[PDB]
Amino acid sequence: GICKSSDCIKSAARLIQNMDATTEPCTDFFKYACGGWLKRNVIPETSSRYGNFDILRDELEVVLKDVLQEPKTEDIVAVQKAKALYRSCINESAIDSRGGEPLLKLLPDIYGWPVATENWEQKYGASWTAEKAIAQLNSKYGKKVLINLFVGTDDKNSVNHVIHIDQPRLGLPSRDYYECTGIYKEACTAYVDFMISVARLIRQEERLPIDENQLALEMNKVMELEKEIANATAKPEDRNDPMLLYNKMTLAQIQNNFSLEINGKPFSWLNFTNEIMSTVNISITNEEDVVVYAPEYLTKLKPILTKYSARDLQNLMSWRFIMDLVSSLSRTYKESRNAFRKALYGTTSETATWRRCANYVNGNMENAVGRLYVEAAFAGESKHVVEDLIAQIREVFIQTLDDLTWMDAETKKRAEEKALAIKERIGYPDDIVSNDNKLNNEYLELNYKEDEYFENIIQNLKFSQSKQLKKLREKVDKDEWISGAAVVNAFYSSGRNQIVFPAGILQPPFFSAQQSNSLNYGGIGMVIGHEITHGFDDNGRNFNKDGDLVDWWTQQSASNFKEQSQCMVYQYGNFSWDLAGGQHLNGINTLGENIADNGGLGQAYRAYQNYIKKNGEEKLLPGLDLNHKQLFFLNFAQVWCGTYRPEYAVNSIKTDVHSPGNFRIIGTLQNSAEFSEAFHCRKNSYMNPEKKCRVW
Ligand SMILES: O=C(O)CCC(=O)N[C@@H](CC(=O)O)Cc1ccc(-c2cccc(Cl)c2)cc1
Ligand SMILES: *[C@@H]1O[C@H](CO)[C@@H](O)[C@H](O)[C@H]1NC(C)=O
Ligand SMILES: *[C@@H]1O[C@H](CO)[C@@H](O)[C@H](O)[C@H]1NC(C)=O
Ligand SMILES: *[C@@H]1O[C@H](CO)[C@@H](O)[C@H](O)[C@H]1NC(C)=O
Ligand SMILES: *[C@@H]1O[C@H](CO)[C@@H](O)[C@H](O)[C@H]1NC(C)=O
Ligand SMILES: [Zn+2]
Repeated sequence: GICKSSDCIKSAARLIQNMDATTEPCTDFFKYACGGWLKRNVIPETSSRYGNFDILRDELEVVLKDVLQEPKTEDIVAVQKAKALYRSCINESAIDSRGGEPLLKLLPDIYGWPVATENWEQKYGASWTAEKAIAQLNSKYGKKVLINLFVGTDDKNSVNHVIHIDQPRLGLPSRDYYECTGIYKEACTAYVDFMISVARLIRQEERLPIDENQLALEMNKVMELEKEIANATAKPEDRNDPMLLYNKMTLAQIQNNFSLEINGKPFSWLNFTNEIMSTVNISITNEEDVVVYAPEYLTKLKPILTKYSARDLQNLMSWRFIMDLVSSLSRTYKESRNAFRKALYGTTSETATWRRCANYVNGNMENAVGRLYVEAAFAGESKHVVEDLIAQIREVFIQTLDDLTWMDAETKKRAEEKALAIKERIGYPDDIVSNDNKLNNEYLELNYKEDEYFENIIQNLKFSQSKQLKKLREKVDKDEWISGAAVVNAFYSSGRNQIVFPAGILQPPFFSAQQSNSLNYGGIGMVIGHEITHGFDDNGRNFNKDGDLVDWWTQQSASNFKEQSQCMVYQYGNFSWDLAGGQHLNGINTLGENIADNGGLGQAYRAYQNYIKKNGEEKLLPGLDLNHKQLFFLNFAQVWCGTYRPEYAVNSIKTDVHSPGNFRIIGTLQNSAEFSEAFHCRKNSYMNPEKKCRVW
């Protein structure tokens, strides 16, 4: 009664090798599931995090290398363009021989970098306004500094786009880093040294004098400016109510309630919008509707932006771009980032060039590279099997609603509408395989020179930003996939109410028509549940079946929802993480993900119970004295075998909306009565707390 296929053997070995059978399952299921893997693996010098999930991403990269590095007769123009981009990217001896010159040529188009220009005021002062400086970085290069302006889907009207105004991102990973004490100190030091070093390299190249004390003073000014911007931005916890974030206005209204004075100007929102929007032949009047995500921030900016000169601001604005571009230049410029990378990620070296190149071209040519990938790696048959899993799990979710005693009947019915309404996307869009010419047309405006990597990425910057801006007066495309196919991940989009499962994720350990179904439900099954559940988390529940941000909850049901979910805030907020210096997770920032992990697990396990009930028990696995209910949980846990560099734990605990893997595994299993039964856990054993959190 034992499976002895080749596939069963591979499943078995992997499970056996990862686990540590000498830990007790009810003490620490993560150790039990992953202890073997932990004992045996070291984090590569180039990874900030390592583990089964990252290995999957590393192996996907290998496939990409194989499909990009070799020209073939039969290659369509779209594919040709992608391989050309790749070749430009991996030719380091061409890149190296150009030193910093490509960047130098670019510098005047952004109003220079004051610290590395002499007589900056003389050269740029008369013609410099915030409106145009900021606009330039935004419209031409996709770089958002100080004020973030973008075109995106209207939250309250999902068939349309609108302009958005939000707070910008920071050079360091989060606002927390800007306190610059304790765990953040080295990052602040590296950050300022990084600026110093780049300005010193550019000064050496242009043949200009170098006063070291001037560099220190000017760059620390940059940090002091960015420290004040960091302080002005809203915490992620004060941004997670999508209802309270959305503030539709007019540029008219915005000029009153949110005035600024920069270099004693003062600022013109209307000038600013047309500077950006003119980049694609669309002009704007005070009529225009504008969604404002950071009203408090704009207010907090007024007293700050009056204190700094054009030279002070341009120093930061430029640095924030330059920062991004430095790895794209010569070896000399590449080194300047070393300490900065180490302080944020813990990595002592950059990842292989071919790897960064594969990721770069994937990210800029997702349909072309997705096509190459799926032809090389993805079954295609898998698609129907996964389709049926989604139906089973969509089903379960709907049924679970009727056992929700805390939700009223009208809210129950409206939840069911959205569930039936969820659109799924599996593997890849067929277009990319079956319609060569359409794929060719997508990349029509792109022309890459093979020995001009930098010009290539600059061209890529403009093309992306142009595509995005030109959408303002356009209706949201329905058939558009929110991810390329060569991705090891999955997605839910509230704005389309759709779930996405790329080819990249439809492989072991998540999925294989050739692995036990206990593994399949435990893996991709859980992920399906996780993504359906996103439709209904602290964020998704605010969005209806059509992706529009409308309240469809009765006071009571919503209010009860918040009670149930308060449990998980406290559960996860009380996990504390050794790797991150004993800091505790943010139970609010990670709430949505934690809700989705917990929901997903229940649905996937109930679907597997349904499957056993409809089909009977599956053949056992050789070497493993576990039944299939236990195997479901094992595989489920081993998705997250892995570990973090302390540097990157410090980072991710402030920036990741997911809890760290160990804690996702602990948190979900602790809340699962079903887990403790499968594993026969003593009450109040660590894996089996008395209080259990439940929402879906
Ligand atoms: O790699 C990263 O940094 C994040 C990966 C990441 O979570 N992606 C998700 C994208 C998202 O959030 O919908 C898709 C996803 C992947 C794995 C799991 C899973 C599997 C087994 C057990 C548990 Cl407790 C969770 C749940 C969701
Ligand atoms: C890299 O650099 C230059 C491009 O002009 C040239 O000498 C050489 O052919 C290139 N090498 C490769 C492998 O592309
Ligand atoms: C940060 O912002 C708050 C509110 O505007 C204020 O109490 C304080 O002045 C700011 N702190 C620093 C160090 O700039
Ligand atoms: C914005 O203002 C400047 C002067 O401050 C002016 O020269 C320019 O025409 C305006 N830009 C746009 C895009 O209307
Ligand atoms: C930890 O749990 C307690 C009791 O549930 C709760 O009152 C407290 O706020 C939690 N702490 C965090 C940081 O979430
Ligand atoms: Zn998620």
